Amino acid sequence: QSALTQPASVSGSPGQSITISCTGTSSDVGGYNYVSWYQQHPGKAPKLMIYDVSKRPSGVSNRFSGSKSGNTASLTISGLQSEDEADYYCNSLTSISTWVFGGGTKLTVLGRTVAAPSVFIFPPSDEQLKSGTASVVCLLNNFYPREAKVQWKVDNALQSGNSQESVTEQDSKDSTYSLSSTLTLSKADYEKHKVYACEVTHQGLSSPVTKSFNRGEC
Amino acid sequence: QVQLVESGGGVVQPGRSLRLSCAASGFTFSNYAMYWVRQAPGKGLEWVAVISYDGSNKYYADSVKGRFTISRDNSKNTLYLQMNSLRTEDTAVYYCASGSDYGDYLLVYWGQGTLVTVSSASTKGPSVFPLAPSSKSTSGGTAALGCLVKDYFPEPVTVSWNSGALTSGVHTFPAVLQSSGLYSLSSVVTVPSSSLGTQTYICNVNHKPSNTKVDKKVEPKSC
Amino acid sequence: NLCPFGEVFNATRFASVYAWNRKRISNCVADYSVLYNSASFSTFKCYGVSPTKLNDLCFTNVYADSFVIRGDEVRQIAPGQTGKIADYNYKLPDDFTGCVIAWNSNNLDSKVGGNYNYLYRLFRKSNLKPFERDISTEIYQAGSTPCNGVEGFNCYFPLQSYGFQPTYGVGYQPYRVVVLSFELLHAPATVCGP
Ligand SMILES: *[C@@H]1O[C@H](CO)[C@@H](O[C@@H]2O[C@H](CO)[C@@H](O)[C@H](O)[C@H]2NC(C)=O)[C@H](O)[C@H]1NC(C)=O
Repeated sequence: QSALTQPASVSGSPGQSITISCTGTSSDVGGYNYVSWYQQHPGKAPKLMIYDVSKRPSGVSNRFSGSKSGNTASLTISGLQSEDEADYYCNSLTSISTWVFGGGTKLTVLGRTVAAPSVFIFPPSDEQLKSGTASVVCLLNNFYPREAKVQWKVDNALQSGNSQESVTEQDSKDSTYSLSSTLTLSKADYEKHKVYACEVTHQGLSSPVTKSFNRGEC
Repeated sequence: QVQLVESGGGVVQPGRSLRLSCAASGFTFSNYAMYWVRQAPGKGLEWVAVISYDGSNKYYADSVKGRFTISRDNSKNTLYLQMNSLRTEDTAVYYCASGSDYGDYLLVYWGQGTLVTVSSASTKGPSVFPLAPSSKSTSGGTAALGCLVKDYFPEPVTVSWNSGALTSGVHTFPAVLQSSGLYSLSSVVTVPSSSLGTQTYICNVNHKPSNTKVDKKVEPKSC
Repeated sequence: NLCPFGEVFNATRFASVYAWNRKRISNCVADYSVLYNSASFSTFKCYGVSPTKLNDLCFTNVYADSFVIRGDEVRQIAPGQTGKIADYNYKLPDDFTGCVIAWNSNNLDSKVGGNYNYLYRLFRKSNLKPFERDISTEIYQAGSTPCNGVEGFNCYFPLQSYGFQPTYGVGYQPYRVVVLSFELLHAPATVCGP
């Protein structure tokens, strides 16, 4: 499927103007003008915002406008109110009677001052290793920007794919965010390794923060 | 007003067939069109199928073309989707949507999609393990403590804590699936070092497919 | 009294081309200037009359015909034109015929898989007389040696459906047309402008 290309994320300060772009084939967005834009807050059904020739449905604020230029189309939002952070998807009709959706753009509004993450690391070693499997866990608490990058280090060697991370939703009391990080290993490999560490680089921090421990200390 | 409701979506094993229904009220369902759209959790939207006002014409995405079938009963304001040979890539959320006066080609109205996942794994219950409080955690007189769950398949879970009466500083992160195909989750609470030596923290996990709970206590390891 | 042009233009569903509905307008005050200057009308051609003058005019009674037709065919709906729709479906007179109004209602009239609710006369024995209307839908076989005996389906069928699809594009889009006729001298005036 000729899924339309979109920027992974865009951000703007409240009250600013921001524009999201959508791009496709000369027969997927070129020619026809049926390009439409959808909005989906988390946990609920998508809404639509724009359709053919940038028209707007009744009951939607006039803050949203759309534009087309051949192979590309764009959605511009103004007066950011922090409620527009919902991801936006573009949609268009194509020859051979087929619909295509864009990869979706996530909008982040800088609705508050930057807040730094608190970081913790824990071995689930005793019960998990007795069960017969090994994992290492790293915790990032109440940060704001949520653009944080996380890296796992073993013997100062970098690991990827062997870990899974989960980020909780925006805490409405302070708009902060938190991330959970965990790398998984087999008992033999877990015993082979000597040092375990997690590293994070994020706008919420002035410089990267790394936490580490050696399995042999205890 | 206009409203749509989807029903029948749920857990199934791979390779089986399943049927979904969508019901609409408040508009001339026979006049416009009905569409199906799915969203794999953590990914964008993609189009699955469409049917015409009369039901005489149907179209499908290449991923589902020929596999799935779409049908409607304009005498009941009811829509149906038939799924066959379900695969691990079909584990998405499916929404029904219809055209409107704004344009038959536009997904004007949307329901609230059902969740469908194919898995050969049984309804394995979770197991709870504790996090080790230590110097690499407890710092500045403040510390985090946590419990960890070992992978389990069923979707419903709930974590309980002594702090459940006042969940200040408590988090229950969204569960994630291991390559095993079973879900797992972590939960943590932030507490003061004075509490580590004076208050017991124990976590208990609720799992609807197995009313027998699991619980584990966290205590400050010397590590 | 206000005039039902609102319901005339926004009737939600116009009659097919072959069976074009009519409605008599009487005792109205016709605010033609506010209608004409609207941006939605893609064309507002008028014959024997000019659109800005319309408020300075005052006819006895006026009729409005309505049908949905394709963009290329809208050109045929003009006095003195010829073609499949002008000849068979709706013969506009070779004389004055008032304003012809059309707008591109592709959003409402077109549908996925093609709208079959709108039909046109593929052929007829002879072209229609001005403002002639017929509903006679009988297969044109004529029996005889040339074609299958009467009642048979060998010689096609008189009507066909447009099947308006979004894919049809700007050329084949379905337009909604309304046309008004003005007559004079045969009676005293009953409707005038504001
Ligand atoms: C058909 O409906 C449209 C939409 O309601 C009418 O246009 C509106 O007319 C009112 C009164 O003049 C204006 O205040 C609105 O701004 C118009 N809306 C739009 C979107 O243009 C239209 O007048 C109706 N048809 C006729 C013949 O009047």
